[PDB]
Amino acid sequence: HEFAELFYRTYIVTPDQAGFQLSIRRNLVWEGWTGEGLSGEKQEISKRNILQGLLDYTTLETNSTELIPVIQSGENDEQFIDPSVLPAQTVKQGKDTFDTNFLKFSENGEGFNLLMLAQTPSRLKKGSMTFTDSLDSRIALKQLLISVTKGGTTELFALDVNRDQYAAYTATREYNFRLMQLKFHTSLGLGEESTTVAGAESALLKDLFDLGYRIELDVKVDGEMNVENGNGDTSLRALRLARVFDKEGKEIALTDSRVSAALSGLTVTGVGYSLEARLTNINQLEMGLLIDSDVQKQGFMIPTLPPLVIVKPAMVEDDKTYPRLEALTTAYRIQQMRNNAVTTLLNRADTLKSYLGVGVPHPIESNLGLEGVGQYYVRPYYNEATIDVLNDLNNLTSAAKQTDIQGLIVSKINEMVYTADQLTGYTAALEAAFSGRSPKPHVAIGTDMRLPQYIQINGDDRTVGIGYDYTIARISDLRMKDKIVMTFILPNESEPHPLQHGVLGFIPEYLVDFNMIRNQRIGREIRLTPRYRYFNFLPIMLVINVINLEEAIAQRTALDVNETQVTPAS
Amino acid sequence: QRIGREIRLTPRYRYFNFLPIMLVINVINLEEAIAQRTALDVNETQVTPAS
Repeated sequence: HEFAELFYRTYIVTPDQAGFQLSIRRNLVWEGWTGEGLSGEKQEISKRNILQGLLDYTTLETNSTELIPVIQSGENDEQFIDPSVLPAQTVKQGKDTFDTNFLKFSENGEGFNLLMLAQTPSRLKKGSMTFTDSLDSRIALKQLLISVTKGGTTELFALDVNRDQYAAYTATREYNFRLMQLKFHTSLGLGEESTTVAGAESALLKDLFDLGYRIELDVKVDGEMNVENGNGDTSLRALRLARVFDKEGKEIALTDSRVSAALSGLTVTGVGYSLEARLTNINQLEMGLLIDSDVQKQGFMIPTLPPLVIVKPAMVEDDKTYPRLEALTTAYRIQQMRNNAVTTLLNRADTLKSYLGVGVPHPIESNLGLEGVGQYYVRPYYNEATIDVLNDLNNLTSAAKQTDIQGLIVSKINEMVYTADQLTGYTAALEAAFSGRSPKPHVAIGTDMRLPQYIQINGDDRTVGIGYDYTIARISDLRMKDKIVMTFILPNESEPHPLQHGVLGFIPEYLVDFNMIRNQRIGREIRLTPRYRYFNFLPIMLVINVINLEEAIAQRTALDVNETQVTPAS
Repeated sequence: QRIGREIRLTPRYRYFNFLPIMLVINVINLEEAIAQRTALDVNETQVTPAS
């Protein structure tokens, strides 16, 4: 009847083909391939799906030619800061791994070449620079490192000075065709809650911070940069304690007792800085993100099932020992359309329990021990929960107990459907799969024949949620006692999709009628050989277990009181 | 030494910010509340000798 129809769409197949094969397309984004082949290279390790990028936040971001200083120990050390002040931290750029800490201030000696400092080992094998690098339209400080010292201990904090008022290299139109310089001098603050580098809070400013005060620093840094060679320099010029304010934004002089006591023995000294410079390649050399596609072919075969067989002694006719054909058709109808479908549904439930674990989704294109091409479009997701009606019920009058119960159950169903749609990304995958309509996901409700009397009411306008089309399916088998199975389905379209929950393999069969004499006995016989199988595709399912309803409706219970102890025990 | 056609997109875009006021509110532990009972955290008004 209706129940198996709702979950497994019927696909009529002519008897010539014993099965159907399905091919699916997919778009892939991936970094470079190992080594080199002389046609490019196809189908290498570490592929990713693009639609997974709609949910994830860094799978499509790339920086390829950022002019980042690269360390070559023993050749460019004199241009970097000392390694005993800030240890080198490992960074990743493209397919290349290297180390960078900070660039050292230049006062009176030679200026630094930003360009030569950015010779990654990737750029060597592609060839050394002759005209390759041209500095971009912007040069800007990324982060600025200061050092506060009190006694022997010193703690370093880098100021994220990028995207401020006055941290951008503005052009000064003199002495060269293309010359850029820096005019950075303003009052950058140190908040009363701000942390330090490598986590944790400072151990030199707690005395002032607990008083709710925060410090002002006067910084004077100037420099120049050439966008044709990489010639440049930058010098620190001033760094000192300037102003101290209260927690309310009014100035307190530096000579006050508390302020002087807190700031006694404190000095501020600059260490280094980093340049955010991108590389303009008008004659470009990059790999970007390569975009190629694949297909997977998966085959489904339709078996045969044990025959349903009749025999009767036939020299005369009988009608009440064996009635007309209706008996065989009834047996076929029941055996196929109900029991096996329910068995497959429960098996799918247990298998999902096994291969996902409760509440933890998996990325697109994960696992291959699951049936269906559904995993190629939507992130697999399983979740189960139980509801304790006795311990989760609100009541003030007995005349409304049923309303409160249905409210609890409908709220739980709403929440589960909402969070499943949120985590699976079923909706976004839905408009991605089919363009030309923008429908809303459909919710399938399957349960035993006792719950629908507590699910259907009119006190709540919402039953599975706003804009969600839903059908409640009743079933009379014993296996469905106190359980509701939730799954998204396609309500209208018939041919299989990875979004379809399941498709009913179907092959029409006719009966066979003739006399057969085995061991010398004569009697006509009737044959029926079922041809079908249930295939299931969509890897999403939500299941809720409802228990303890009867005593909850039987007994008055549970007004929630929390005597919040203005009685001295907490 | 392999010939193929290539197409590139080189974007030029940034987001600047002007108004220095932002308000952030965070909602946490919603599912337990929607699934669990909650009501009436009353305070006993100290009529039994303790004060």
